[PDB]
Amino acid sequence: AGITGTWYNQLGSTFIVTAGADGALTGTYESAVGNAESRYVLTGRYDSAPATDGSGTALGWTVAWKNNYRNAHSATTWSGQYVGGAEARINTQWLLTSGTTEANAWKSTLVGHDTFTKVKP
Amino acid sequence: AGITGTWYNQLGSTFIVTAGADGALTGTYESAVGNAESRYVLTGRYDSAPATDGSGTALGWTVAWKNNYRNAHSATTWSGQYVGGAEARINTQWLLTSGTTEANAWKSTLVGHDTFTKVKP
Repeated sequence: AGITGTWYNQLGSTFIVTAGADGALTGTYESAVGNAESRYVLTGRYDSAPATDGSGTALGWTVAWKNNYRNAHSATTWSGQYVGGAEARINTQWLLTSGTTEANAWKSTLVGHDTFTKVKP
Repeated sequence: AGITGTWYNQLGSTFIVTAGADGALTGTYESAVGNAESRYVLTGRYDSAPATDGSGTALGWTVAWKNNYRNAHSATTWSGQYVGGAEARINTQWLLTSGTTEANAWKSTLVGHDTFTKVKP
């Protein structure tokens, strides 16, 4: 039990993460949607000493959508919390910002929400 | 890439970041006064091969609000783009998620926007 492991979101993406003792998140992300192919590097942070009152564990991570196969000139950040239990879950909201000209910057950012489970839905 | 260095927002915060050749963002996020109790690890990713058509450079990073002195049980992710030139800027939107119980999860996430400059206010 814990954050370290392989997770899947509701759209079939694969989030392979390690939670280090120092609060570091590392691993790879593979998206089933969008301008993306194969695995991408992710890095992020999580609360390594969460509250003991029943609250979830806050965390966030970033993927820049460049790898050896494609470059979408964009990056997604997921912000959320880990919730333990017999059906562990990470609930997130995300922002996907593209590199744009100034005239197009107003429409540079998509917003959404992803839920991750260790059992693929 | 023009990203490595010290950046300042509109509300008295500062971060020092190194943009690695591979796409890594690493550094420290802190307050204007710069005391140790206000400093936190920052980690993220950026597009290390941006477009050459005048578009910005997509990037994102996370700070979990725990250091050796305090812990807010929360984390912010900034998603945005770097725009170069004599008045360089990092223009972001952010999500700040707190660890909560399930009953309070509906109100776990704040949203906002931050612009960063290289010039100390």
